[PDB]
Amino acid sequence: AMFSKVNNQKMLEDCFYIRKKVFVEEQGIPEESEIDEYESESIHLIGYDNGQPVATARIRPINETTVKIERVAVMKSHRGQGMGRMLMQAVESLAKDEGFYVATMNAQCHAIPFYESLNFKMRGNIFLEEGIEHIEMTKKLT
Repeated sequence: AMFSKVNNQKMLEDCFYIRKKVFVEEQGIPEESEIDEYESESIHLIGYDNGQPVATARIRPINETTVKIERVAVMKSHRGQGMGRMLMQAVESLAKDEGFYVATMNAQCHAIPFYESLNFKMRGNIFLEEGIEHIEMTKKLT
C-alpha cells in the first residue's frame, strides 16, 4: 500500500473513482453533491495497493495553520484499523509537509476510540444533543 499527494489529473480521477464507488454506488450519495466547490482548494491524497486505487482523502486548508480532513473513502475490501492507521499517518505527513500544524475532522461515535488511539482530541461541548452522534476532533501535528 503506497500513499501519495495527487499531482496530476490521473491521480485525481483515481480519487473520484474511489469516492464514486464508495459514496455514490455503495452509500447512495449524489456524485454532484460529493464533488463540490471545495475540491479545487483542497490537497488530495491517493493510496494504491498492488497498483490499484484503494483509498483517498482530501485535506482542506481552513487558514494558515489548520486543515480539515474530509471526503475520506476506502474500498470495502481494504477497510480496517491497519489501513485506517496507514491512511491517517499519510494524511498527517502530507499536512505537515504542506506547512500545517493542526488537523481537524468529523468523527462518528463508533470511530472515537480509533481517533483517540491516534492522539486526536475531542473539541466542542461536553454533551451531545440526542440525535447528534458525531464530533469534531483535532490533532496537533507538531
